[PDB]
Amino acid sequence: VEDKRAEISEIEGKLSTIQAKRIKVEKEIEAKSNELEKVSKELESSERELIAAEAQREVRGNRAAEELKRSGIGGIYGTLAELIKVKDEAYALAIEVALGNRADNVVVEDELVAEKAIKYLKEHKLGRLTFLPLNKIKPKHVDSSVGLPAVDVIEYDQKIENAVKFALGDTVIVNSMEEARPHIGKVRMVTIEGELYERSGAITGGHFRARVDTTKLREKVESLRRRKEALEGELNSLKIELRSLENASFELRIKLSDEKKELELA
Amino acid sequence: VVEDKRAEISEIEGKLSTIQAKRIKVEKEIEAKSNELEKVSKELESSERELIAAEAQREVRGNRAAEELKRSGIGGIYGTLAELIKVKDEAYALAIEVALGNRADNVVVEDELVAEKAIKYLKEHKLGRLTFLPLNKIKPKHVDSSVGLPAVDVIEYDQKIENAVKFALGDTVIVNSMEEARPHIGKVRMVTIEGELYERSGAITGGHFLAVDTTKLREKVESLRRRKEALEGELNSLKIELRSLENASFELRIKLSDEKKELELASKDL
Repeated sequence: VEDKRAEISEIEGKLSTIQAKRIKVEKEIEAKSNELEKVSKELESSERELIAAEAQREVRGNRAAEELKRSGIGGIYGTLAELIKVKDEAYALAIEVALGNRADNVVVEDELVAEKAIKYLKEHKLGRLTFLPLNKIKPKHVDSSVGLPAVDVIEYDQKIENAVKFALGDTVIVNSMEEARPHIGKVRMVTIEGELYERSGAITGGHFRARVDTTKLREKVESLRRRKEALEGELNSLKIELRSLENASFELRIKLSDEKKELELA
Repeated sequence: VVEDKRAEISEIEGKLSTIQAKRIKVEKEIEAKSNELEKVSKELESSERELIAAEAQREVRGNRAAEELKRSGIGGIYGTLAELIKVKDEAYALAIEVALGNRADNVVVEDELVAEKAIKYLKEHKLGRLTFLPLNKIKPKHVDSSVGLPAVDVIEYDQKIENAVKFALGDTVIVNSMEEARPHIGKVRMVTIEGELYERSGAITGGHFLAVDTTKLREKVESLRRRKEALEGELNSLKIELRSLENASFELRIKLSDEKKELELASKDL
């Protein structure tokens, strides 16, 4: 008996350490699983954005030129969306409208440059795409002075002159639809809020949701996926060791009782 | 007596076995939920990522903004050209598809008044940008020289919107191959059956080559998002029971130890 005491002392001392090593874990677990919920939440968030902006560059044919600049041809200067820079903040929207689908056309030197640019497309299943042969592009010029010409508020290389005078040549920038009425139908004009009134009577309008900008997201998405995968791994091995502790505790607990009875006997 | 407490011990151990039996059942059942849940999660993501891309390509083209314009109540909207135009003879469609492109996502309306009320609605809800065709002010296009097969000859459409249709392909002619339009490149709007386009502005466009599955796809996702709730919920409830049973067996094991002890006090005595 006087020796049976130093037997139950160690045991409990070990079970105490267990309940100790247990809490020490639940803290981590509670901390990990928590930080994960946050990272996964910001992951699905930026996960959407990536797929979105990318899904667009397909329909818009943007990812096509990116993978088209990976080939050798003399004559290719890329799309207008890249070769034109608007001034400061003000007309961004306006000019984006005056171009819209035209800001995806790829400029080339001669018709032969385009004919072979297409082959790369049909020989790789990439999709349709528009090209502008500098030696054939018929530029457009402004006659009547109504609003500040959309061409006078941009900065483009002087070699791709005709290509821009074609996409924005007869395009003007006006303030409100009221300043346009006097000429709607005569001159091609777009308002600052995005309201294009084509000389053909066609009207374009609407406000989207705009929030390289893509490459950055890929970097951020990869980062999160890494953080995620790591956490899941850790957070999982802990939940394992946790039970490892719990099973031992249940097992340790049974042993103590089987002895507590023994002492009573003695 | 000693045999009385002994026959009472077997009564508990008999139950303890049952708990451990059902516990096994739970374990198995739970393992079956995880595997399936893990499978649903897969299809969900694999299929949900498509909506993020589909619903994104509906904004680019404007297909979404259009549909939203149907549940507006702004009488005057008639729809998309692509919806109002159809090709009578097949294998001649690829040409027209190319002859349209962006122009195909155009919405036909009565007048510029519907145009405004449509644009204002689009802005008020940031649905997107869209180009309208006011049949009231649209200016049709024609073809003087017959250097090929007119685009309008292989098309069917309600004579009531003839203007908008002649607006997109009014000056467009369908030819056979590249070397068939050369004599008139940048002179007339060419569109080879192969799938090419030679605008009068010298601009050349060509390449490779329904958006109606987004509705059926949004459903399949709404389904998986609903099926995951089921599986994910059923698991936490079963896992909860599994824990309850484990608490029970424990409760018995200590009791069984005490029962075991009394017989050793009844075996050392008797």
